[PDB]
Amino acid sequence: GKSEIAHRFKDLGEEHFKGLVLIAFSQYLQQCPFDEHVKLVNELTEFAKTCVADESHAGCEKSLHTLFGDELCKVASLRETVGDMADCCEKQEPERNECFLSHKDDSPDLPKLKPDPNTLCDEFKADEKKFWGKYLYEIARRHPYFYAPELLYYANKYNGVFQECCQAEDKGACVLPKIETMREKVLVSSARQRLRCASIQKFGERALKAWSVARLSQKFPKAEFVEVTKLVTELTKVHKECCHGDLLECADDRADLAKYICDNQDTISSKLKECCDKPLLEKSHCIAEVEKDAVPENLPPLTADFAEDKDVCKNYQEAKDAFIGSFLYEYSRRHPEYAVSVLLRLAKEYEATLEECCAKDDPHACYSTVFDKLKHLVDEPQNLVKQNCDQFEKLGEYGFQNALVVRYTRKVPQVSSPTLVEVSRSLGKVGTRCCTKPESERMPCTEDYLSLILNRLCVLHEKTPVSEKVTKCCTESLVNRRPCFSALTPDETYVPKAADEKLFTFHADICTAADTAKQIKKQTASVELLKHKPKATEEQLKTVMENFVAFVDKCCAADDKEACFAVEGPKLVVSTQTA
Repeated sequence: GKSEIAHRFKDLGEEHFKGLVLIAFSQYLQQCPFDEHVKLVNELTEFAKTCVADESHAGCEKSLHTLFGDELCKVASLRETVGDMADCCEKQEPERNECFLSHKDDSPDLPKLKPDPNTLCDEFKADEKKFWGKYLYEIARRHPYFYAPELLYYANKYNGVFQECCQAEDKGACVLPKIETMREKVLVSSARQRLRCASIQKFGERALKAWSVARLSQKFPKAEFVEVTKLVTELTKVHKECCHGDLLECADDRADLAKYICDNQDTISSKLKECCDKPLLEKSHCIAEVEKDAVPENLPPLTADFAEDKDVCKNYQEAKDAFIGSFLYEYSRRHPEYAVSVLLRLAKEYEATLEECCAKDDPHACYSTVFDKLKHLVDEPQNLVKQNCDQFEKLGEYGFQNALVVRYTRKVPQVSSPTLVEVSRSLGKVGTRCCTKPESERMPCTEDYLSLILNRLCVLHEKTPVSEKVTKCCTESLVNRRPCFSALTPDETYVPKAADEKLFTFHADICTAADTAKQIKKQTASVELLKHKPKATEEQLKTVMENFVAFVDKCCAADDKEACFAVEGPKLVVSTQTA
């Protein structure tokens, strides 16, 4: 309408508006205290209500970015506190939002929130709205690129948990297992949305548009290309809006897309009956995780249109992106077992083949073989998953994680020891997730989770570029990232770190930590060992690692740090003896 704040408030409703505004403020101004934020959401919400009352209340006409910008800037200590974002207050309307958005911290040094069952449950009975707000503020401040509409679903789910478990005598019993499941789901959606955001910022809307085509074409295999093009344009709008920090418009357009899908359900998928009889936020979430419908029976062979047809060249030249769009759609619909990443890589490779062949004379010769050429791209991933998965069966999660740490520290030896231990740990957890699965679904889960883990590596490394090899793999292409990292060979030009007792000296306290924490400490030492000696043999690293479990077991077993000092040093002295 005339006033966008009015339009958005009538469409979203006070409750969702207030939450979405808090999620926005919390995501941009990530360090400020919760109560300061609530004071601001309140004022903007009052302004919103004032607009819907009279659509001329001096200022109602401004853009949503002028309004949010203005309020954000009036936060004194934007310079003191969150810091150089205060520089950005100076600028005018387009530049203002862009600089603020650039000042999003993906690894904010904010506390890890330990849940306290009873305290939390009392905080709920006090005021439920505040409790819902604190959940939002907390997850948004720690994951600055979260899908605003989904954070709202997750918060409704958190309120539901406390509804059930607070009335229960044993609070932690109920709360702790349920909250931990939800935290895992929340962390995966953050990573997934950070991948969509990184795709739009670095690789273009073409890349988000093409991942959408694949995702949507796999899941909705009956949809004709017309409808998938419709959905992809509307879904890409939503992702582009959430990634740019236009959270109010993200939610309105996501809601509108779900209304659409549910209304046009006969054409889109037979599995959407259950999802579309639910309430607003749960409908949109249920639609995103829906069962891939059945591949329509008697679909042509893919060779027909994209290889054997004689006029392939004409068609591609006529309308490049529609043709390469149709390849992704037709291929993704026929192969629901491939991962989206592999499908996108197969389409990139078809684009390449077509360019080469389409310039050269006798293009039909060139292009008929395109499918045999593309078999390679499907096979390499399948061989990786078999090989790695075989290794996880032999070693267990911690054994697998440890051997992953040795592989990737040999490869990209310059990445911070804390980030090497985080990616290695997350990659070994892809053994638990993905390697006990039906063969059909193994490739989707592995390649999809690997992409999220590798995008985290890439995001964390962009902050402090240290390894040239990582920068090359993360900047080249989004789809070719996992293939690029698996192709990286042990670096024969890394000048070792240096013998340093400080990193390898294990003090007691290991014998008392949380087990997850004990694992990380011990894995952190593996990375430092590999950096002092890049040129070790596995046989030697076996000798060293068996000896270290001796020191931890022997020491912890016994009576003190005393031993954890007398004998540490000897192990250092034996490790050094060889490795």
